[PDB]
Formats: sequence, structure tokens, C-alpha cells
Amino acid sequence: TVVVTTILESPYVMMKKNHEMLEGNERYEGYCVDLAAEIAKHCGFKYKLTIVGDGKYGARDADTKIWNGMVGELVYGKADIAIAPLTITLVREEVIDFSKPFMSLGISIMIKKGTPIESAEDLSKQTEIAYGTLDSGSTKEFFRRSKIAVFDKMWTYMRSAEPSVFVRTTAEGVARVRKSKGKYAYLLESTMNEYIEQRKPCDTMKVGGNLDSKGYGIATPKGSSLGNAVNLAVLKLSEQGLLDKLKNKWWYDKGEC
Amino acid sequence: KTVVVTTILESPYVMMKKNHEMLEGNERYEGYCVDLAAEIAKHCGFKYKLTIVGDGKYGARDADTKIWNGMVGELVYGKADIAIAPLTITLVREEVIDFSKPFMSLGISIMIKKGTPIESAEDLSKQTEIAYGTLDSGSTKEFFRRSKIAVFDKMWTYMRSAEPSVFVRTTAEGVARVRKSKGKYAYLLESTMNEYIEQRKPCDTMKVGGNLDSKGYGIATPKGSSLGNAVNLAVLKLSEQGLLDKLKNKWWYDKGECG
Ligand SMILES: O=c1[nH]c2cc(C(F)(F)F)c(N3CCOCC3)cc2n(CP(=O)(O)O)c1=O
Ligand SMILES: CC(C)S(=O)(=O)NC[C@@H](C)c1ccc(-c2ccc(C#N)cc2)cc1
Ligand SMILES: N[C@@H](CCC(=O)O)C(=O)O
Repeated sequence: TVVVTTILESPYVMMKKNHEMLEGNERYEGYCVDLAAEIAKHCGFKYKLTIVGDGKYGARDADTKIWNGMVGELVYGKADIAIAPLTITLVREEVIDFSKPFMSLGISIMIKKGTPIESAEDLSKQTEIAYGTLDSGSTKEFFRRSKIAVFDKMWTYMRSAEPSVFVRTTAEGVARVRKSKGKYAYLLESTMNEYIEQRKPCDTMKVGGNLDSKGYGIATPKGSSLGNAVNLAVLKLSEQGLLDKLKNKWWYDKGEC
Repeated sequence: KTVVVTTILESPYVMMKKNHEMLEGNERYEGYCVDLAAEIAKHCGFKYKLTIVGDGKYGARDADTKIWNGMVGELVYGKADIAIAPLTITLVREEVIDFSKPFMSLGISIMIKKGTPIESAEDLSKQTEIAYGTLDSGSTKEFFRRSKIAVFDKMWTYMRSAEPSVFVRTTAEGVARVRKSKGKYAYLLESTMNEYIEQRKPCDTMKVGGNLDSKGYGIATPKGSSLGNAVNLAVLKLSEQGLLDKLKNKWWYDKGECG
């Protein structure tokens, strides 16, 4: 049985409202739950979905040097595959493998409606409105490493801001936007931002274009016997239209806003 | 050893400079993929020679002979070390060569003559006054032939049965058809080429609607080549540093003719 690490992040993996009456994989629903089923079918394996123990995507701890989150679960042999909104990055590709992308995204800005910010440059040129990112993910590392003038200015501020502008979970960042009376903006991936913007309480907005352009991939440990097959499966699902079918299903706008 | 790069003359990826007769070797060429090749080579620490694929093809396997043509063939049969071109990452190609993570995103898109009352594939599908079509052979046609989506299947049925033929042999013919048809022909093609042509004089074409699918172009190496890892890491670095975005802007918009 293949151990699949993943993360509770809507609409990728979500606990069903009736999860108590259910066991195993049937406890969960979402884009990545459907994707896991399709990959497993095409690759011919049985699997168990497991939510990442520390609730993190994955970064290499600065002093400790140890990987956390889903990345760490792969690196240290606790899981066989990650099927999640896990961003393909250079530092990760040094220690794990990724399929070609199954979904596009870029870093984006979420504000509470009415916040006088329209761009990353707007954020960088002021301090009245605080802004931050998720801990232990690709967005924070993006800002840490960027030499683009605006993004570097943003990083210089975020790293030293106090109270801390970083959050432990996407939900914490979104809640902070909603409760901060326009004084906190959140930097998060466009396909989470967009999902949230279309749903009640309809009090957030995505502003400006995306800051970058990348993708999520299915990740395996180096030398995994699954790597090649999983990549070909993603490509087949892409060419079959299945990935777009799943995206359109899970991001379907029911017109709540 | 000098790395043999296979590529293709496709604008704005690779083209011969106006003064190419005064120049030699790689200096003869310019474009997005010429710039990309230099950055990849710098990061990987190799010298290289740009060579143009003999048959002018990207790469497909003949059903009868089983022979791979194009740049894919050059890699498969060990004639080139790397392909640096707008080469689409596909299942059948990934089975025989290695690809880097993609350096560019693309999808099927709609080109209209400015003024045409069409904003989407669904708009096209509902009508016949504005004819529409694509290359008579290729991935866009096959997308429509396979599609289970109602709108796209209706478009396929329309295109396959339309008289006169709504298909074209080349993009040059497709674009000329859009420009000469007074708004009565729309052309379906990859977003990247649509965006490029939107920036060419006489500035009378327009990309409309969202892309209908999602794919990527990648750098390819022979399967199991030891160059593959460094190349992939170089692509990831160039992506994260914003260099790929700079290159797209340079060749599509800074050198664009339409504002
Ligand atoms: O790997 C591939 N890369 C391709 C790259 C391009 C370009 F856009 F120019 F970069 C194009 N064009 C489509 C529009 O008309 C001009 C040429 C075709 C490509 N094809 C064949 P397709 O997939 O049948 O279209 C491939 O196979
Ligand atoms: C980390 C980066 C080098 S990357 O993200 O690997 N590639 C850089 C970008 C510009 C890109 C991003 C995404 C897709 C894509 C391809 C296919 C499907 C599907 N289905 C969805 C998205 C293509 C190119
Ligand atoms: N997808 C990101 C998590 C979200 C973010 O960093 O904004 C990752 O893989 O790290």
C-alpha cells in the first residue's frame, strides 16, 4: 500500500461533513482526492491518504537543516508520494522529484474589500497596511530569494515586521485579512485566492496580476519506483482533459458572491 | 566537448539575423530560444553549437515505419545532445526522451480580426456566419476530435463538415485568411503564437477568450542523459529569478509593433 501525504487545503483536500461515519480514503473529498484516485488507477497501486503530521508544505529549517512538511515526509521516507497543491521549486527539486505540472498558479495578493492597494508595488511603498505569507512554503521562499527590486523591498519589510506578518496556515492568513479592518493583506497562490474570492462572506478581493508563473507537481522521493509512471499518468490525464474537468468541478462558481 | 543543440526556425524563438552573412556560428541567430540556450549553457557550464533540425519538424513517430522525425528524432537516434525549442511536453514524447520542467505555458486560443463579435469558443460554437478552423494536421485538430466537452464537440462536428474547408495548411495561411475575410474567419492556434501575431503589423488581429487547454514547452535531452539534471535545475533557477518572464516580454512586447 502506497502512503500518500497530503494537506487539508480547500478545495484540494477537504474532510467530508460526515467523515465520522467513514473510514480511510473515503473520509476526504476534493481535487487532490480525485487526482489521487486517477493516478492510482493509471499506475496500478493501492494507496492510503494521510494528512501531513505538521500541517506544513515543506521547507528546510535554517539552523536544524531538517526538512519539514510534506517534503520532509518524502525526504525521510515517511511517505511514498505527495499529491497536494505542492509547488515545484528549485530547492525542493534538489531533494525530491516532481511530475510535470498538473495545475498552473502564481503568487497573488488578497485584500479585504476597500483596502487601497492594487499591486505589489503599492504594498512595497507603504507600511500602514501590513502584509505577509505562509510559513514553510514556496511563497515565503520566493520573497526570501527574489532580487526583483519590489519583491526584495517587500521581503526586507516582512522578515522584520512586528508583530509577525507570517502565518502557520492558509486559513490563518485569510482570517487575518478578514479581521484586520483593511490593515493586513495576504500573499498567497492564485488558485487559493480565487477559490476564496468566489465564496461567502464575499469580503475579499484578488488585486493585480500574479507575481510569478509556476505549477504544482506530484512529488516522489529520489529513486522512487513510482516517479516515471506518475509523471506519464499526469500527462495522460492532462491530454484526456481530466485535469481541466477536475479543476472546473472543484472551482465551479455557484454565484454566492 | 561542444554540446550539439537542435532547434528550429520558428519566430520569435530562433531566426537568422538580417546580417547573418557577416556572422558565423551561433552569432547568426537571435530570438527567445537563442537567449535561453545561452542562459542554460552558462548555468550548466557547457559550450554549444546551434544546429537547425533538417526536416523542420518538432517530433512524431510514423505509425508504419516507427521512425521518430524532427528534433525528437535527433535526440532519440543520438544525433543531437539537447533540443532547445518550443517543443511541447507530451506523453508519447516523454516515453522516449527526457524533458525539463516547462519554460513556457501555452494553450489553444482564438484569433479574430479586430471587430469580430466573438469573445469565446462558446460564441463560435453557437453560430456559422463566422467560419472557424485550425491547422489541417496537428494537436489542435486532435484536441477537438477527442474532446468530450459539449462546446468543443459541437465545434469539431462543425469544422469537420464545413464546406469550403475551414482548415489551413500553415499559420501563414490561417492568419492571411483571418485578415482577408472581413471578420468572417477565426483561427484556432497556440496562445503563444496568437500573442506574437497580435504584436505584428498591421495590428489587425486579436486574441480572445480563455485558453481551451493547458500545456508547456520544455527542453529535451536523450532519455537518461546526464545533462538532463543540470538543465532542469537551470530552468527552475531561470524561472524563479524572473528571467523567463523577462525573455517573453523582450521578444513579444519590447520588440512588438502594436503597442
Ligand atoms: O512541439 C511542438 N511545438 C510547436 C510549437 C509551435 C509554435 F507555436 F510555433 F511555437 C507550433 N506552431 C503552432 C501555430 O502555427 C505555427 C507553429 C507548433 C508546434 N507543434 C505542432 P502542433 O502541436 O500540431 O501545433 C509541436 O508539436
Ligand atoms: C517551476 C517552473 C519551472 S514550472 O512551473 O515547472 N514551469 C514554468 C511555467 C511558466 C509553466 C507553468 C505551468 C505549466 C502547465 C503545464 C501543464 C498544465 C496542465 N495540465 C498546467 C500548467 C506550463 C509552464
Ligand atoms: N503551494 C505552496 C504553499 C502555499 C504558499 O506558499 O503560498 C507550497 O508548496 O509551498
